[PDB]
Amino acid sequence: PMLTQSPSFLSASVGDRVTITCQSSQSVYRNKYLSWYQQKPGKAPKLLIYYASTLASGVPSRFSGSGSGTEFTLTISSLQPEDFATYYCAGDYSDDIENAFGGGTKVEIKRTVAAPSVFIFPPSDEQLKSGTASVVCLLNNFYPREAKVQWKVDNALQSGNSQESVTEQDSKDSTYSLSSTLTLSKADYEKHKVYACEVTHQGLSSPVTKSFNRGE
Amino acid sequence: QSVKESGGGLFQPGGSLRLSCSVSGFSLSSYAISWVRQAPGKGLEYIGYISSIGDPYYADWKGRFTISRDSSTVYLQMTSLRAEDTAVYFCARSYPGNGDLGRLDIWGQGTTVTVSSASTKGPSVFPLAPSSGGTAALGCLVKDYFPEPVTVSWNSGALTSGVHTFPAVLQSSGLYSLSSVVTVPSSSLGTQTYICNVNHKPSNTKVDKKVEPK
Amino acid sequence: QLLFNKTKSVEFTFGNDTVVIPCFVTNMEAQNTTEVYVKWKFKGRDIYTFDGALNKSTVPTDFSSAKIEVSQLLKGDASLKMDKSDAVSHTGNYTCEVTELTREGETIIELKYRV
Ligand SMILES: *[C@@H]1O[C@H](CO)[C@@H](O)[C@H](O)[C@H]1NC(C)=O
Ligand SMILES: *[C@@H]1O[C@H](CO)[C@@H](O)[C@H](O)[C@H]1NC(C)=O
Ligand SMILES: [Ca+2]
Repeated sequence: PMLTQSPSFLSASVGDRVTITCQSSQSVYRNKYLSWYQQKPGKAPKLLIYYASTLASGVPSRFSGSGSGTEFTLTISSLQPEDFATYYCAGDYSDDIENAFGGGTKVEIKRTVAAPSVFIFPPSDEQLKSGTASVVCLLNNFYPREAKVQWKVDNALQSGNSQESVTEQDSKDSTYSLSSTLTLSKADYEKHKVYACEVTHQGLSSPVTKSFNRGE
Repeated sequence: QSVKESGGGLFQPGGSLRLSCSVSGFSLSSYAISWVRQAPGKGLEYIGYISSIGDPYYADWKGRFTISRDSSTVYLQMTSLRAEDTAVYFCARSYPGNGDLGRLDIWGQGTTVTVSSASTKGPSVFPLAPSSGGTAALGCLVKDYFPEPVTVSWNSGALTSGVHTFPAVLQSSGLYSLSSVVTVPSSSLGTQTYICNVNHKPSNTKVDKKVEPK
Repeated sequence: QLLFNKTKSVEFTFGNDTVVIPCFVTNMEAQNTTEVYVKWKFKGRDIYTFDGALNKSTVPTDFSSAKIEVSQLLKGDASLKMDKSDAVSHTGNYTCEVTELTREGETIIELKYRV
């Protein structure tokens, strides 16, 4: 009864259609006891569809569950950014010790390319007082997720010095944000002057750079 | 009709996990309660349930669970904890009172349990100040806390548009740190106050940090 | 929305060769048997099922003698009959789930042995 869903890479444009299959090694109870759930990041799961094809109260009719026995499928028609989520199927079986979810299939809305707005933040005097200095480079509302951040200290490329973090696809407009954190010791931070992060990305013709001189 | 789960947090390997799911607007005599978890970055994992006549039943695995209930709440108890117990735990209402996986329809918000021998540590909160179009970013660096989670609000919640709170990253130091940014018109620095409302409930830490432009 | 003539529990002893666990839905509305589904649940397990569409009965090998009089279904009788060996081995709480089209219901009976 292990459930296998479509491997998590299902994509479509606003208005396009996505398809997500859920396979069961054992056939589910009455051939139709299979539910569909939608989980956006950080939220609780929401029920969409149950008994394979019945829709939960208030779920738009563009979510369509079909199949029987061991094979089910969730068709999301008229896709929109509000549908960036991961989707799970859940099966029931004649002994409840086997009830389980699938592994999840994330859906990703394609939109038109959007270059990031970059901002670079110097450390706070609060934190310098502690001996460490964080430099933060923020890449705002870009698409698609592949972006590249190059840290430079007095025109000197950095390495192994940086940690990143990327939001999930924005539900209102299908973009991403990214944050880079340069960690230096207070000593190292105050032996230099020009701190910059170079952002290269598909929506920028030339790599954008954003800097600050220590002490503006 | 709604369910609410108790606080989770940090749990030592010698400790025992006890989670309560308080339902309201419906009776446990008429519905099953299901417990689901999710490892960070991973998929929903069905734990088990307790039927509407009060009997619990459990899926095929690793863990030592015991689901119980009283008149109005349902308790998940775990023993012999492991690093792989670190998950967000969900309770949900299940329709066939007999406990069949027909539909999970009323879910809880969920709580994070961290199984680790590490000590909790409250965050330090630093302003991210704009320096220099006409739009300015600003934010709050939330450094060196343990375990997850941290919550960040802006101006006590009255500011949500354009907010981006990043997923925590784990540092070599073994401590989490995140950023939470917001973008506003550059003209509003000087007439509008921006304050980040950081919470870290494991460490009993509330920080309100006026992010001001230098 | 199915309702039932509930019995809290039924008793039986070593004298019982057979065991009846009653199930009586009162507001049945089907006129042919192929729309009705019956399932008996014990310790998370479907120990008896009757899929009316297919006229098929199914039991695990450890409830081999469990049955239902299909001739009484439309009249609302879904009661389960077992031999004494399958009952005395599986005392406890049973659930009777009957499905007629989309309409569904459940009722609970404890099988108790008196010694
Ligand atoms: C059987 O179910 C009833 C409620 O449906 C419960 O009160 C009773 O104690 C149960 N009996 C056993 C043996 O679990
Ligand atoms: C057990 O047998 C007695 C008669 O000896 C009968 O009245 C009773 O209904 C039987 N119980 C069940 C559960 O069939
Ligand atoms: Ca089942």
